[PDB]
This record gives sequence, C-alpha cells and structure tokens, in this order.
Amino acid sequence: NSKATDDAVGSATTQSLSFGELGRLLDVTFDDVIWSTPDGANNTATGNDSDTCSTELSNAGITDTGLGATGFTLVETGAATGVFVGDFQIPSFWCRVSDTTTTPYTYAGDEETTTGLDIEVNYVDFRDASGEIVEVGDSAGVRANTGSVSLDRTVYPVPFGTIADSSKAANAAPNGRSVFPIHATGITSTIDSTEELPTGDLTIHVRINDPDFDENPAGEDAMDQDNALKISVIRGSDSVVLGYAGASERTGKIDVGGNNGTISNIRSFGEMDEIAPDAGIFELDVNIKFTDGPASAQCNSHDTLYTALDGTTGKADTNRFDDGAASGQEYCILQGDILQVEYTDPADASGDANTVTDSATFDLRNGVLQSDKSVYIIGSDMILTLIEPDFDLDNDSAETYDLDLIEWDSDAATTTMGNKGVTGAAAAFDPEPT
Amino acid sequence: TPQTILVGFSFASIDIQPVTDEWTSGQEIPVVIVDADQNKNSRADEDLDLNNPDVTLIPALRTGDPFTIDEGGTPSLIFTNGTNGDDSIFDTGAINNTSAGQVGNFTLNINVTRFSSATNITSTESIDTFSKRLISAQTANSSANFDVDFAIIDLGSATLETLKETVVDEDNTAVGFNFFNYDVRSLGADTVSIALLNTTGNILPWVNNDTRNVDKNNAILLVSNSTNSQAYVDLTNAVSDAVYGSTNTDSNVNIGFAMYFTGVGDLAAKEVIVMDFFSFGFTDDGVQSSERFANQIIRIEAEETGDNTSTFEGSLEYVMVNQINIQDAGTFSGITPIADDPSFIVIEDLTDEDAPRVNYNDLGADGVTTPVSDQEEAPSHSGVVSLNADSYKIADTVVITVEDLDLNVDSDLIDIFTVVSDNSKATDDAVGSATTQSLSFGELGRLLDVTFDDVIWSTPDGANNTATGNDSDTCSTELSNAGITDTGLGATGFTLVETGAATGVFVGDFQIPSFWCRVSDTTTTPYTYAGDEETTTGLDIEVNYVDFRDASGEIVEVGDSAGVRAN
Amino acid sequence: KVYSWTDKVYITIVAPDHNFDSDLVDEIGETDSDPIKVSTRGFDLDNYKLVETGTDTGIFTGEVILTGFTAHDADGDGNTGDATGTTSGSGPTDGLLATDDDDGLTVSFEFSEDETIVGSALIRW
Repeated sequence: NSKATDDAVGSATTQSLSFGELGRLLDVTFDDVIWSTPDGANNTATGNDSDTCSTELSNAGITDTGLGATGFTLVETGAATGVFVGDFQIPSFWCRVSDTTTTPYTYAGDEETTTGLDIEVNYVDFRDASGEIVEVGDSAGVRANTGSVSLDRTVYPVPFGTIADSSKAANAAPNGRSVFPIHATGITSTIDSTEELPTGDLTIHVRINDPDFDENPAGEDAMDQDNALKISVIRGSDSVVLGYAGASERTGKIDVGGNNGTISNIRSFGEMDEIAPDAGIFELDVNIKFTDGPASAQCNSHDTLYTALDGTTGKADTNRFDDGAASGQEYCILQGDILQVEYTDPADASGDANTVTDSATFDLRNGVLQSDKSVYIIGSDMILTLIEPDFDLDNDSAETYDLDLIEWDSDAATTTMGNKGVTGAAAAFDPEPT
Repeated sequence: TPQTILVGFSFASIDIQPVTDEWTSGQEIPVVIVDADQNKNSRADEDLDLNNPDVTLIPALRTGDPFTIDEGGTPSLIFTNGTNGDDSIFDTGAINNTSAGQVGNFTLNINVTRFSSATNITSTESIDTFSKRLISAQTANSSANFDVDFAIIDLGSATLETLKETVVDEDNTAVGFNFFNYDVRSLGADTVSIALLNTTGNILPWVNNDTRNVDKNNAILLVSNSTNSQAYVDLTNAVSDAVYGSTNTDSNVNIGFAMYFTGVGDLAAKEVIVMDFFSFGFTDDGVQSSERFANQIIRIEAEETGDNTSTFEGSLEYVMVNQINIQDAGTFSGITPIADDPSFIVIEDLTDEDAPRVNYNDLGADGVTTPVSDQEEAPSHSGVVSLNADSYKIADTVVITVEDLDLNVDSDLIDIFTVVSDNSKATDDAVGSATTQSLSFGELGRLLDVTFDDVIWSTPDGANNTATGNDSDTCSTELSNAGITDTGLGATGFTLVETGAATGVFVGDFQIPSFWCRVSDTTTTPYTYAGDEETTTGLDIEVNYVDFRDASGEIVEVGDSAGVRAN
Repeated sequence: KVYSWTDKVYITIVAPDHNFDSDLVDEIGETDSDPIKVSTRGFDLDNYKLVETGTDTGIFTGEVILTGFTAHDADGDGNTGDATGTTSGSGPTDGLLATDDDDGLTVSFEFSEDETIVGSALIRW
C-alpha cells in the first residue's frame, strides 16, 4: 500500500518520473480506473450506506477484490519464446478508486457491478522499436445479458384441497368446500379420507434464462442473488405474494400486496438449480395450495383450515399468512385469476436493474369422456379415454387419479367400479392400469 | 545450465461416458477425470481418498437433501481426554434395538492438566462444497505422552428440525429406512464409537447428569466399539423412535455428535471427519413425485490411470428400485457410498433437469475454484412380457420372456426373482417377496402372476382349502391322485433368471399341467380354493408382469394372453 | 403519442454526442450537470438514468410506467387502490410515475448548459 505501484505488475521499488512510475509494468482498468483491492488506512469510506467497500465485497463473496487477490502474474510461454501469457477471472463486483492522486489509494465507499463497463489493460513498454517509452494497451467491454423468466403453461388449473383442510363438520356433500370427492354413490352418508381425491396442490415450475449466472460453462451454477425472484397471485386490484426465491431457503409466512416491509418474514424457496451444466437455465419447483390466494367472500362456504408455513404447528390463519383474513372473507383462488412471476435481473444488457414478468391465468374446464367405438362385445377391451384439462396439475410428470370418479350405470348394478364399489365389482373390469 | 520449476494449475474436465446411448439400470459406466492438480507424483499412482487430508478435492454426487455434517452450517469440533464413567452411554449402552440399551445419558469427566495450555483441544473447521468433507486443522502433536480419548462436535445451528427433514419416523411411514455412513480412518483408532446427542442448550462446553437435569435424555447411541472406521450400517428402529421420542419443541433442542475411541494417541496436522445421514422410502400410495424421496451423497474414489497420467478413472453404478426391493433394507444397505465404483438408489425416472449429476470442484489454471460437473439421464423402460406361441398344448413348456432393463440391479451378479410361498401373505404363489403392503395399485410384493381364465393359478394350502366340491374328494387330494405335482407356480419352481450379467432380459418357464385347482375367491388370504379341479384345455392362459416404473416412471399393468390348445 | 393510465412508455433518445466510449455503454441523466427530467402535469421524477442500447450505437433507451392515482374506483367494485399511485425510481428501468386520468407526459433532455430538448405526450381514456 505504501508504494505508488500498488496492485500493479512490477516491483515494489518505484521512482516518480515524467513518464509515470518506474515500477509500473502492466495495469488493468475498468472505466479507465485502475482495479485495486481496498487496503491501508484510505479505505475507510462507506459511501451512501454504512457498509465499507471491503466489507461489502466480503459479504458479496467476491474474493477477487483486486489484481493481487486473483494471483494474476505474467509467465513466459517458453524458455526463449518472449511472449508472456497471464489471465484472471472478471469479478461481478469491484470497488472503484475515488482518486489516484494519493498513496495508498483512497477507495470509494460502495462497490458497483462491472457489467457494461469497459475493461482496458495498459502494458508499460520501457523500450519501443526506436528504443524509448511508448504507452500501448488494448480495450474490451464486460458484456451482460438481459434476464428472462418463463412459465411452463399459459393457463393453470385451480387447485383443490381435502376434507382435513376445512373445519366444517363431516357432510355427505361438499357444501361449497374445496373438496373433490367421489360421485354420491361412493360416499356413505359422510365424506371421509378414503373417499376423495388426494391434495391438489399444483406444482408450477419457474424457469429463467440468464447467461450472467452461468459463470461455469461446464459446471454447476445456482442463482444466489437474494430475493431476485418474486412469485405472486393477482385478482384484479388485490395482490398476494407466494414467496421469494434466490436467497437461502428459510421459513416464512405469506404477505398480501407486499405490505410487510421486513423481507426475512417471507417464505423462501431457496436457490434455483441449473438444468444442465452448459444450459444457463435455472428451474425451481414450487407448489401452490388452494389457500394461497387473495381473500374473498365467495370462499366463506368452507371454514378453511390453513396449513402452517412457519415453525408452529397451529392451523390458524396467521400461521400461513402475515395477517388474518378480513371478516367474512377467506384466502383462496378463483377462476380467471392471473398467476404472475416477477424476476429482477441484477444486470441486463445495460448492466443495471431490470424487471421482467410472465403471466398465467387460472381456469376451469368441463370434462368429457370418449371411447374408440360405440358398441362393445362383452369381455372385450374398452379404451376409456378422459379428456379434461384441469387434472393436469404438473406438466413435468403424468399423475394418476382414482377410477372411482367414473361410475357404472346399467340394469345389472350401479357402482363406482373402484375399491369403493360393491363387493366383487373392481375385479370384474380388471383395470390396466388400476 | 540452470533449469527452473514452474508452479501452475490446470483446467479439469469430468466426463461420464456410457457404454451405449442410454444409461440403463445395472450398467457400470466409466467416469473419467482429467486433473493435473491431483497428480502430485510422477513416479507413482495417486489414489483419491476421503481419509487422506492431502487429497483436498473429491468428486461427489447427491440426491434429495441428505443430512451431511454441515447442514447446520460450519461445525465446531474439539478433542478431550478423560473417562466416560459408569453413567455414560458409551460403556453401558449396546446395540440391541432397546430403548434403555441404545438411548440414555452422556456424562464425562475431563483431565487435561497435562495437555498444552491445560485446555480442550480446539480445532479449525472447514467444509468442502461438494464432498461435504470436514477438514480439522489443529496442532500436530505426536508425543508418546499424548493420549486423547473423546471428541465432541456440534453441527453449528442444526437442530431436530434440521434433522427431521432427512431422518423420518420409521414407525409411521409406510416404507422408510435410515442409514448412517461414517469415515474416521484418518484418526487411526483401534475401536470407534459414535453417539447422537440432543439438548436444548449449548453443546460446548458439555454438561453432566449429576450437574444439571434440564434434559430428561440427551444420548442416542449409534455405533459402539466398531473395529472398522469405514462402515455403512443400517440404523435400528430405536434411533428413529428416539428422534421423535421427545415431546419438547424440536426447534428448541439442538443436536450434537459424540465420539469415543482408543489408540489415537497421535494427531496429525489435518484430520478429516465425514459422517452423514441417509434416508429412502415413500409414504402412503407413493405414486406422486412429492412422496418419493432418496436422500444420499455419493463420493467417487477415482484412481490414477498411470504413474504420470493426469487422467483419473472411476465408475458409477446405479440401481433402479423396484416394487420387490423397495421394502427390503438390504438393497439400500448393500450399496457402497465411498469406493472407486460407488452405487446409489434411483426412485424415479430422473431426466432433464433432475438427471443424476456428479459434481467436482477444481482449481483452474487461472486460480479460481470453478466447479466442473457432468450429468447423464437415467430413464425408465416399459416392461414387455410375451409368450413364445399363441397356443399351447398340455405340458408344452411355456416360457415367459420379460424384457425390462430397470430390474437389473447389478452388472456383476445374475439378477433373479423367486416365487413367494407363504399362505399368510396376500402375494402367495406370486413372483416377488414375502413382505407385501396393500396400496391403491394392488400389492407391493406382487411382481408377476399367471392366470387361467383370468384366475390366478395357486396351489391349495392353508386352512382355506378344505372345500370338497360336488364330491367327497378335496382339491389337493384330487390333484395328488391325478399325479399332478405341478399343483401351483411354487411347485413348478418357476423363477425369473436374467439372460446375462447385464442383458436386462429375464427368462422363465414352466410346464402347463393337465389339471389345476380354481380359486373360489381372491378376496381373502390365504386363498379359498374350489373343491374340484378342472382340465386346463381350452382355457386362456394369461400372464401379468407388474411394472413398478413405466417409461414415464410410474406403475403400468402389462401382460400377454395365450390359449391352452387341445386336439 | 397518446397513452392511458396504468401504461408503460418506452423512451428512446438518439444522442451520438454522448457516445463517449465505444466499448462502454454510455449513460445520461445520472448527474445534475446532465439531467433527465420526466414530468406530468403535476408530478415529475428527477435524475432519471438512461442507458445506451448498444456499446457503440449512440441511442439511449429506457422505459417508465405510469402508476396513476389511487383515488379512483376504476373497477367499480366500490373500493380504492385500483392503481398503486407512487412516484419513485432513478434507474433506467424502474421508473414509477403517478398520472391523472387527464394529464400529459413531458420528457426533457439536455445536451449543453442552458439548452434543453423536450418531448411531449398526452393522457386520455
């Protein structure tokens, strides 16, 4: 730090002359400013915030705080080749030097992202072709790519729950609850846990295409930017956020409209993982419950029990959401609601903050049966085909649903043809698959 | 003429090269790692080793969220010399699957006056990003008077909440097993004992039962005086019960790991401790991906190809779990977590973004610790079963050909599937295992069945075969009088045997009997058989191979049909 | 030329003079010496950065979203809060501006002291 040639290629000894510094051989400059690591007693500046530049770089995880930190040195190609090759990796964050007129250098109090800035090198040539000092260097730019966020499907089905998610007494009918039971003949006076479809938390996969986070061309990469991805559901003028992604996975509740200023109380899904070592696309699997939606009075038909997202085991409203629902209203998702994903790119093509959005719409569609033919010989194979969009909860896998949803109606008998039917029924059809 | 020596790193490239275009189950494929940084000797062979602190970087593969040593952050490890005493789990405790035997309290007395600075041996702790190995840095004292016996390590801020995400309750889950893998070879101890500690307070410094009574129980013994530092043992149900055996809040109680050993009177500059938790199984119906979990970490012990070759060669094995071995803990305990050719479990046709990916850090030529990774898909296949002919005569020696590569669980041994002979179990006379659970897709232990007139062919046995039919002769006695010793699938000895070591096609055969006993009803166990036999001619013989994982990776029921011809 | 409320406007500037470096994406509006002044008929944002589309293109591009005002029941359900009226943002992409249902957008750019080039727009239903 004492010598004026700090973080410069050369030797510690240095004399000041008309052509610059004697000990200065090669320098690397971002925005025509020498890249140096904060050190000495001149790096006490904190900038607009209370965090020092060195502490900010340490928190950011950038161990390449300067040229010396990277260990960049010039090595000859061969014994007598005369060509020197040196290399280093460009950091995401660097500390700008406030002024170069003092030794040790006085650094700025805040770091800035190197994207978009021009990286320039300067090799100090002691003897040119005529045998004197000529200053030669090269120029290059630190490129950056615009972030993009995409969703698997343009539309998504409305999620459904079970009986255990409602505080209402047991009934033979849903009575407006978010329950998906069998056709009435499959239920015996009360809908219990063995006669309804399993929990219908649809699993949406969020994908982003940010080459900036693809630091390793043939290695594992993860989006480690804190809270860069926001997942939210909007119904008109009201909005609710499902959680945050990119930071460390943590427990949290559900915020409505981003009212909670403190971000540590929001649920975090963790860091997204790259799909392939040379792809640069990160995918995160997140499931949405039928309760994860804006409050509305249309959903009072079910006295919903809310599964706790925090450490407590209680089923109260405050366990899953930051605030309780309004009196006469319950958190839920209706038909036509818009599902949107928010991603904040730390560096677009301009190397700044940028927000990109993708949207999906909740919908519910009718179900229709189909068969390969109309007439069938008794004992033949019936290719029973059901085409209905809302049962495709996960696009990445093929789910299965109970055959009991269909019922046999004929003069012989009336049964659900499943395990909930009459004795000996399910054996008669021998489903393949079951 | 002077000559200089240049110190310089290199860029590595880990590649997985399958023998064919698909990485099917039971196919060991080489793993090639080219890294000049690990070639530290030009006149010998350098073999990677977790137990060797000099080998800094080891490739690793993991699935799910296994409970490693650093799940709660950077751990803190200390060494202690003294006696455990009679009120300690290390001496009184033993492996017996008993609550008193394996779960108790840990007490100790410390005599470190003769040690340097008269203080507990602290150490510097570091964690690798992929192999998750803990490297302990401490004073390299190797004096003869040096004697250390204990070692207490806390997993940072890890609690029972951080453990229950991987450790599951074996009593409540339909299928679930817990495994503990540890590697303490670098210590060079004669015997190794490991116990699990749970307490609501701080672990360092430790306390004693005679001092405080805040915790009712704080010791869960796992390993007792093992002679092998390398071990991959199946945890008993007592450990799982003790994990959920406390009524206090799981987030309010921390977890600690304890060590007791002998013959370690010398400590090197760097020591390595690797001990994680494994878990496999599924809950309820187990068809969706949310209920399928396989938490494990796999490290490859790559061996140098030549004396002065930077190419390190390894291999990866993977077995695709089936409906037969999903309920057997041996197949999970039979894998090698730390070896030159390790093996791991796959629960679902992991493709695309979830394909099995091996991770390996590396110091590049520039000097950064950039990682290099490779992945290979492990998809499933739709099992196809068919018969050699459309029609068969009496004793025509029918043969069942099953082609499904996912049932190959070893490229070395010949994979076989026996037939269950147990009247109590619902899978009697069915290919598979005696253990069987009833689910929405049928029976877990049912692999393959043969049916005449859509009725399973089973031999009369148990107390449900007392029916005599229209005459006074029982079905079993009628079959014995007819001379038909092929009274059922088990009687014929029909078993599935693989064509080769890694062919993946299973061939089985049996002779069609002239007389068979029809099952009156399949709704009870053991089956209730009809009182009279009938000739199999004209009836349609149908087989049903139960496919645990179809091409999309789920249960699809496939079979073939044929008729028993007569002249 | 004509916008509604709760709408986003893309602002483009062709300023070859400010292409200071060919390998550096130049910026305008960052400092008080070279300010960018976006304003409505009642609201405005100060020191709005604009970023070059390319490293050596000479064209600056940025967008601001008009957040409107919260004192209106546009949906007609009987409650306010239909538009999150908030004036904030200083970067090239995060600009937020409040705008009445009958207002006019004004963007002003300075290329030298005491000289300013301005652009205009209008707001209707």
